[PDB]
Amino acid sequence: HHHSQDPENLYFQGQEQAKVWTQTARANAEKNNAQLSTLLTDDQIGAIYGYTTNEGYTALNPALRGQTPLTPELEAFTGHVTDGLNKLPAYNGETYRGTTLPAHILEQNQIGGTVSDGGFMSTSAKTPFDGDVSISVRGNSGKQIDFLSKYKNEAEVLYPPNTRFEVINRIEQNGTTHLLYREIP
Amino acid sequence: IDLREDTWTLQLYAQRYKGLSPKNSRELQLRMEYDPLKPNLPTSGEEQNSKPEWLNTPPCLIPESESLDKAKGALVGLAIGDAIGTTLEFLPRDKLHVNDMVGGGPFRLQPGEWTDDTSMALCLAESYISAGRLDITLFREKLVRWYRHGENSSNGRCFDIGNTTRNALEQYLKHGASWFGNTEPETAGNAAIIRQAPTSIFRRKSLQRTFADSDSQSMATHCAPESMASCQFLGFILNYLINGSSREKAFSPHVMPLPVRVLLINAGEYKEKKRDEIRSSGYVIDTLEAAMWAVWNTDNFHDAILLAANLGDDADSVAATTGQIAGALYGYSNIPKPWLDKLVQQERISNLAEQLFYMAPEEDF
Repeated sequence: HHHSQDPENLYFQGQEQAKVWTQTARANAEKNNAQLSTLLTDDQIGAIYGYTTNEGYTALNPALRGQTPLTPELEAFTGHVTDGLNKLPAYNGETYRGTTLPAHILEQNQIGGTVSDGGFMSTSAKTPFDGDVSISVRGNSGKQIDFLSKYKNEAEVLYPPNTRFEVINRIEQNGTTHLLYREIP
Repeated sequence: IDLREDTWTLQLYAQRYKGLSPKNSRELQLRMEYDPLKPNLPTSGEEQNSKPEWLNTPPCLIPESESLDKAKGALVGLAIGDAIGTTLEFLPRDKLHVNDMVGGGPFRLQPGEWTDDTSMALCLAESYISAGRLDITLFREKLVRWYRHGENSSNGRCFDIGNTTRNALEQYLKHGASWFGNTEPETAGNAAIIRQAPTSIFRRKSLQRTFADSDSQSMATHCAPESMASCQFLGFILNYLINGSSREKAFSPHVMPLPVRVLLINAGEYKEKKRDEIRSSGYVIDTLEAAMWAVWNTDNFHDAILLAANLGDDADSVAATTGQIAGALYGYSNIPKPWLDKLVQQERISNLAEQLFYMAPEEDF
């Protein structure tokens, strides 16, 4: 299933938004890290880039997380993103996700517990500013995708669906609950 | 605060520097929502395609020819620091001292002969001049010719290649232009920050292209995030200095996305450290912090180089890094003239700096 065949239904019938994603993402990558670009096909790079658009993200990740139907089209979109992610060098270090979880979800994040989200998990190398919860993430299925942005500025490190993490640390400090996730491959 | 502490401990400590982090874009914020259709987090972010203020390049307020002096200072100062520090490479701090360009060291060098720091920098500078951009394959080919046949060496041979750098060239020879590796924290060595100056010279007009080329140049051989980000931070320091900012402005904290150990350098923690709290190992975090420290605790190029080199241990890399910063801060014209004389290929290196300086592309718009 072609990347274009996958969001055809998310966009006006004329427009070939997969080609537009690919073109912008190629141009950004050429400017920001041209050699990384050669690792990705048109559909790989266009798919990852599409994940970072508003219309793309809100169509994809809610479906993978069970809030809306996961159609075969959304499934092939997912597969193109992860095919692309599989080509990129590993980000081996620590990244952060600043978020606010419903209390019954935060309650499930105890030391010794396990976490596995059906959606992608966005993190960033930068220290997060917002959120009731700061999730530190160590793994190395996560991949740096900032080179596909215009300014290469947000240091987004993207983890694919169903990466399993053990909750290996937790503390509340000032107003903020810190969690530590270690990928279990 | 000891930079070798565990990142969980450092990250809790670093909450006091949350202010140094750029805010999420509107879109990255949605991607961090528990439910993107029901946002919970502040919605004031800017659009993902918009230029953030920390990438707004300060206009150069010094004369162009003063900037040129500082650009030449950065690259020639790299080689100067290299040639002085090699004297004490691998030696215990304070067992021996250096205070002139005397050669010697583990590779038994003539005075003024520089090592792998400068060789790699030259490969990087030459690839910029040739392609007009960062070309990672071209850069690797020049590195291969240095490693295998002694091109761009001070004495005709490759004699001092780092292990991580060696594995990268070996892997590139075996696997070709699409190889990337050395991603593990063991590989967070010095070799990409000690060659950084050419990227900062070529991108002197664009913080964003500095940011994009700095981690990219590192990944030519080194994909450890701490190496990539240390290049970005050093590249920003060089940019501010080459464009004429005082030491105070350049060494004050900057808004930029950095992993916690580089962030703590940005925040200025070294400013409060004594010499016996500064490490000069081949770990990229140690080296960068020692260089910043040596420049903050001296008042001229001569003294910054000697303070760094006399830290011992990986004295070579800390002096070459200090050479880049101090050369940008004080300018080529304040490097001691006897050191310029002894420095091998000094004219060629200053002319490459000058060529990079004039080729520097205009800021994107």
